[PDB]
Amino acid sequence: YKSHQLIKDHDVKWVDLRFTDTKGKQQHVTMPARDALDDEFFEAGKMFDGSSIAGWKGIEASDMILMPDDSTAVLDPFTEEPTLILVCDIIEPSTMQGYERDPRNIAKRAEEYLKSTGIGDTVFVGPEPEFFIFDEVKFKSDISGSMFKIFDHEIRTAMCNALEEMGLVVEVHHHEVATAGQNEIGVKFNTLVAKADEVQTLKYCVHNVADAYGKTVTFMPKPLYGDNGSGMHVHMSISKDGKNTFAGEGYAGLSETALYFIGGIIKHGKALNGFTNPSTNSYKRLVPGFEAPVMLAYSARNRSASIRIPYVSSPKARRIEARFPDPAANPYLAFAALLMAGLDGIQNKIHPGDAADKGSLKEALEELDKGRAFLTKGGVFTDEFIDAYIELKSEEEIKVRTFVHPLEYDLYYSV
Amino acid sequence: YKSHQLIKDHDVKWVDLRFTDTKGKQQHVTMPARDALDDEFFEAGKMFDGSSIAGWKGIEASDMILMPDDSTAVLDPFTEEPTLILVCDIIEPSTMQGYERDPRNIAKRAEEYLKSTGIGDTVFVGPEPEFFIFDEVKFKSDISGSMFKIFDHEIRTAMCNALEEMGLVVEVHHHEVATAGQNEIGVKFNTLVAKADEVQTLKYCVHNVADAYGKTVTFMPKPLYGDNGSGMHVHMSISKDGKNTFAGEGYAGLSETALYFIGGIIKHGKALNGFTNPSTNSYKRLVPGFEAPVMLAYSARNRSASIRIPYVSSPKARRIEARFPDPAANPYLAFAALLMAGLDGIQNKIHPGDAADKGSLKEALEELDKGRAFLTKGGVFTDEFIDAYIELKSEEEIKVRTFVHPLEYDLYYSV
Amino acid sequence: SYKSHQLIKDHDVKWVDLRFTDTKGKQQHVTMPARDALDDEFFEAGKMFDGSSIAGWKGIEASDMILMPDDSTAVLDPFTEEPTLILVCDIIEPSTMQGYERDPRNIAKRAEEYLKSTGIGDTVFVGPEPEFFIFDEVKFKSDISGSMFKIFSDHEIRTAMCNALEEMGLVVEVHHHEVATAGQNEIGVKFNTLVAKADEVQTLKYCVHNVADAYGKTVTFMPKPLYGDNGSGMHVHMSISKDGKNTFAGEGYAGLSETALYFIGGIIKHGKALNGFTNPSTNSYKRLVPGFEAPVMLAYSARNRSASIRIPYVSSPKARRIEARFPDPAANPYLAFAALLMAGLDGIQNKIHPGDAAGSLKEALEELDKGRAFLTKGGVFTDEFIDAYIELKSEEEIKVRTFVHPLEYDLYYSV
Amino acid sequence: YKSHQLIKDHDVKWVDLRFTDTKGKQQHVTMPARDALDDEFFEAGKMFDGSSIAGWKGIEASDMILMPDDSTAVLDPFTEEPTLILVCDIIEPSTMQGYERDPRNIAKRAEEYLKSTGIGDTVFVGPEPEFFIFDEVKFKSDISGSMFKIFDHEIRTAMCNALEEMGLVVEVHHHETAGQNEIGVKFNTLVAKADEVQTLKYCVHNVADAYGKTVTFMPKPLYGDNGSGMHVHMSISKDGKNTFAGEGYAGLSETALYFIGGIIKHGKALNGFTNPSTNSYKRLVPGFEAPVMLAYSARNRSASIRIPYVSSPKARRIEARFPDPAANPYLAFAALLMAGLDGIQNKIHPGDAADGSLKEALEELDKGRAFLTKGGVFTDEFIDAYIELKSEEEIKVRTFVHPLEYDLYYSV
Repeated sequence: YKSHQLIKDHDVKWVDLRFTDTKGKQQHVTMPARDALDDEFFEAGKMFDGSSIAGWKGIEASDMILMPDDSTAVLDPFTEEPTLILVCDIIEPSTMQGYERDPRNIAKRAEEYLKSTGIGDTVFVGPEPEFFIFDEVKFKSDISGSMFKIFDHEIRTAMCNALEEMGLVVEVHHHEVATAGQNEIGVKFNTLVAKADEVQTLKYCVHNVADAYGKTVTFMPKPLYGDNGSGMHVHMSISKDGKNTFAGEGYAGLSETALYFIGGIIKHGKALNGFTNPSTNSYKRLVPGFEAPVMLAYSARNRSASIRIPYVSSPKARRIEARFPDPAANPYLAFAALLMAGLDGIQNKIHPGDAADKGSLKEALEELDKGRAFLTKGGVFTDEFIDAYIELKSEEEIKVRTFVHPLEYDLYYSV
Repeated sequence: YKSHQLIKDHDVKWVDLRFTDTKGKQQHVTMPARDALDDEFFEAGKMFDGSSIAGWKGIEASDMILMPDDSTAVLDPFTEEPTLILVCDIIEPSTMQGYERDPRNIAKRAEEYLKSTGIGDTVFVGPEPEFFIFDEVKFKSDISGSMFKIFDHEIRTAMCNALEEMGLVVEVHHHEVATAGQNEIGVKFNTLVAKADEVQTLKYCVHNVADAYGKTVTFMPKPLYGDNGSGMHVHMSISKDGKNTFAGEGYAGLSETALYFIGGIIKHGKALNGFTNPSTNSYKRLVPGFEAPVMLAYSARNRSASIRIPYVSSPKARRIEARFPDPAANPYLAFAALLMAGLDGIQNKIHPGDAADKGSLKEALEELDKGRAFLTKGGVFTDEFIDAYIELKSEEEIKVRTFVHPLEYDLYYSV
Repeated sequence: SYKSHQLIKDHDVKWVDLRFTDTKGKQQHVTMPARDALDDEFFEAGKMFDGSSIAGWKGIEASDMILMPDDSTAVLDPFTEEPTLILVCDIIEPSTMQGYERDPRNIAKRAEEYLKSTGIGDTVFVGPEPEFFIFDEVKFKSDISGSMFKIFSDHEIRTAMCNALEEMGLVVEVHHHEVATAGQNEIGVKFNTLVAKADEVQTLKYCVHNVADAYGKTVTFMPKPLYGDNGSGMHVHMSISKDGKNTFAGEGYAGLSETALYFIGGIIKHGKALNGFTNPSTNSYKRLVPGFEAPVMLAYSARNRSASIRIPYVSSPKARRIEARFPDPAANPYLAFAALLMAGLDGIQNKIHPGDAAGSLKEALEELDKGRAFLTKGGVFTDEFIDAYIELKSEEEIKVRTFVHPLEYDLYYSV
Repeated sequence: YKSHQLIKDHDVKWVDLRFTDTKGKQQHVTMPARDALDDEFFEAGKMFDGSSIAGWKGIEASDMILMPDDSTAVLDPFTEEPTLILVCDIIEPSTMQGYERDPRNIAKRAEEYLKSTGIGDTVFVGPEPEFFIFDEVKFKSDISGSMFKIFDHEIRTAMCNALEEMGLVVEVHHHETAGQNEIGVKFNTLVAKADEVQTLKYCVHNVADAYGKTVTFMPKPLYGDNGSGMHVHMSISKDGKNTFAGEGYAGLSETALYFIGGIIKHGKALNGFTNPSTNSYKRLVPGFEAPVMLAYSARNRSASIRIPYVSSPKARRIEARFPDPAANPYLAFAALLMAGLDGIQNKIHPGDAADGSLKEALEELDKGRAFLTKGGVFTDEFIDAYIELKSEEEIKVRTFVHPLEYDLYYSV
């Protein structure tokens, strides 16, 4: 176990276990390093009580065990004392299986289902998140009124260095390509679960580094009204014994398997928004007059299409690019939903039609409720989890819809 | 490759790839030094998306590749960490040729056309840009009103030192020769593309040094109403197997080839203003009662002519000096347009006439739209690029023409 | 998923060092630059190697062999000036990608696999106790003119040795000092499995030699360096475990089970042949003489000191084991342990009853030659290797037997 | 140019031009850095007089120009002051052509001839030269008598570090018997590999001298121990395809078989260039690793040509065992390549896989010079000069009086 060598080498004091909740926040706990020296630590885990977390309120969450994943052990750069960072999963003590409401468990089950189906062996995915940097931000809401107000190589190199030390392979750093204050950091693709963990670590590192310089950084889909929005493209492909199953001959060198994948994604697009755009702010984006994709179609050149086929000289690098997702989406759930939607299309050989050439959160939730059929396919998802998620998001939707806004005062106060 | 040697020597951390857009501004991206070691970098390039840039709104622009030019690799003096600067071109991955709307590609095509025509083997060009230095400057525009307001060996030595480290060859450094706050720095002439790149680097270095010393510097053609303007004289000549093809006998020892060159430039002068004077501010300079030229004529003594023949010790150094251009002009496009006009003059053997002895942006664009014929010879320019440029420059003219001005309030508010 | 990757990354190791043991029992080593080890294919393909010059491997095969590193053994060298990574290696025939016919480590691994297949048990636990001598200086010489050997004869050095072993990664338990005679020493180390313990013995020898040389003294492991003093030995404690249960533990003489009794009976029956592997030196039989601590009679006892097999008293059944007394440090660890294990397994399988509780190298080799039957059983040993080994030892046997010794000058010079 | 950049960065003071003579020793000349900055330097070279060198004793050698090769510029680690090192070719002022007696020119012409022939596109060569390390050595010879007498990780790491600073890609360091060492270096093309061999020898000598020991590459320094050879792995590539790879004995193609057959047929003559020393024939005797039989096999040790096992078809190569470290690298590699090409062109069948003296070698080379002059890379003038040069050493060794004869015949 890599943790033993790391601890022995760098006399670590504290161990930081981390796990993501339903909403997509990394909860963490800390322990002294003494316990980790026992293999029984990795064979049994540690008692935990997650009943207080938003998505897990219930009888089951009152008793759970955390199982560390030694594959992810690293050292923390920021702490003033040697600290060992680990990711963990949640296991039910009664049955020793992964908890039903764990996004990481859901993603692993999705990978297992893909492996069992025999369509392919592995899946490679690369996201392209994006964020904004500001000097200061203020906001407030109260019965009496509301406010929100907003107010180079140094920090860019600092972020790149921090990511490198944390163990990610940077590739490019786009700066203010579209509008002021917008940045993007590319990272090499990887497998599903590993890539999700990498996204979590990237967000954490960016937040800390930006804070250290007195700035602020945000991943909101659209923080400014009359400016460009922030998206997260997703490049994806499937591999079978070293063969790019998507690579082939046809439109843009795609195979019928890839075409069926696209057709399935197109068919289930409406349901996917419940996971790839789980925010009211998200739908401020996806509006005509900006870079956002407005038309649900696939094309190789048209910019308005929601699915694109980037040019790759080598057939080994054929991939599908989905444009609609947003940073607010939970990585595990979004990737699993996309994979399931594609596999559904493949299983029925749904022809996607001609390549294109020349909404709201409430509606998305309603669509998902009816379209839940394919997600439960193979037992990866469960209706219990789906219902809990739907209720959890509906609460926020209602909260937003029932409030009053200063624009209303401007428009109607005098009348 | 020189880049490999430099990286190995100085353990460079970051690579800065730079290019220019249609407006003449330098955009750049950064990468970790790792990926540049393998020759595959120089054999394939890196993916890029230029759709956001002003003049590259075409759909095909969504997926461009950047091809570095190893001949220009240098080390950055300013950056704290070792950084390797390179210039790049834009290639279309579908075809594997330079993108149509790339000014550097246009300049290279112009050089190739000259070589193929065989009138000469190479062309040497030297520009003479000026600039102004101020302590502070403020400006603002809004529906409620508009505003603009203005407010030594050390800095000159610093600028010269920075240029030398960056790799240029300074020759002379003037200082307040005609008006307060004006300066110019001579630099050794060179070939077309190399000289354009040198001009870009010169602008960058001057800006950085002036900022570092707490001043401000501007290349605006005429920032002050009552004072002189900033011109950019251009000296040029053509060489064929070591022979100064312009060197000859007759008026000022000039050959008939050079005389036809002058005649062609005179004939197409009105069209060239669309490139040599691409800003409305440019035509504030071109007015009587000042250093600026007035008449479209050539003379070795008359300082009011727009073309001149400097005295030279030997025929080897015979060259033609054009006065009307301004610093705002894009180097690549201006040089290419001048070269093509001269070549057309030579081809048609247009007699320039007698040596002289004793407008507006809208008009220039209109004239260019009809005079486009010669620019398209040999496929150096394309009508789509010309039309896009014309529209892009026309938008600014419309914006400036429609807006109100404080002088109007001064003149007419009481009437 | 490799210790070596992390070690190299975290300690900027410059050099890698591959080690392997030959037939005689001496560790050969070869060095590499570190950069090559970072590729995963390194552990998949090994490195080409030519061992045809080694003593026991003289043959046609030995010209094309690959060293296959074992990542489990990676460590850092304490003694070297520059950071160096030590690895152990197996030998593979490129023809079949299988273990080499004559590799002691391969033989040991095959013996473990055969035990596992037999179904008698699951793992073997082995603990050796090699003694050794420390001296101030030693000289020796032999030539046609005569022969000579001469011997010239503390917390600090013992502490240094223990520290070095701890750094190299062993688990020390006790340090006996001059219990029986002046100059003799012993370091106890925790038991382990067969192959790992065999590797640990080699590391112990290396560390002891290096520390003794560093402090300016000399050290030896030979069975009997002095005529009047005691010899040195390797008591071997052995046990077999199945599903976490000590199979030897039971009700019987000294709390032994029928399995243990059959094991002992087999060892008793085959003891004559085992001497070929456990006592491979002529000097070994100088130790095995009456009147000292060495065993004489081939029997098993719980109290008698003359028996060659003992049943030490232990606190719990978990620790029940068998102690064999005759082996000596000159033996090759892999071959010795494998031979003992196979003899015991033959005893168990044939249900040989040991009875009731209480030579020369030439004869031992003859006995092994005629009794090889029980070693080839299961394919762990092969007649080709056995013949090669016998031929290798017979040369030394003859060379010692046919020489002229100084004592003969005392006895017969004047006769 | 690489040299301009290097000088500008490291404010170099001195340039050092190096070349090799017929016997293989490397001559050098120093120069102030001022003149290297001019571009006319690399276009005109420097005037030189080589008439005093062993193999070039002719009227022609009065006026020669050294043409530096920019591709080889490096920095010296051993010098106190920053020094640049460049390799040079020799050009006749009369015709601006390479000098006939320049081994580097011969090697380059051999490469060009291969390219013209159309059989392939490039050659890959890897040598494996061994050497010996000793503590002290003495030797003397005069009318009154003759005599000679002979008397770790740190040093090996030092040599590897020095080679890395030079820019060689080290791969492995074999150690042992009783003082024998080998350092593996990644293969390369012909001329570059020859230059790398020269630099390896130079660095090893300097590093050993620094620690105070001594190092020798002579093929057999001791009577009772092993010798030192230079196994040579060779391959030919065409359009990125290993032409040797194919179906057949040990996975060899007909081209490889013809190559082997040609080498076998012309092996007797090759000894002139591959073993150009009397001492080198003390090694070629039965009872040691040295091969005696002139045949090819994949298993037998005594065969002179071997087909090593390899993982992929790309790495298929031919190994020649007989060559010797005393050989001049350029001449040796060129001779091997020409023998192989003659074999391929004439389609000589090697046969079936198995399962002298310098005087004789020189006579055989003189007799069979034909295959070397084909294509015009070697010239009868150079071959005659080389034979003439080696015959003096042969005679001088043959006609001397040796101490062993005193033991055998003094009392007879």
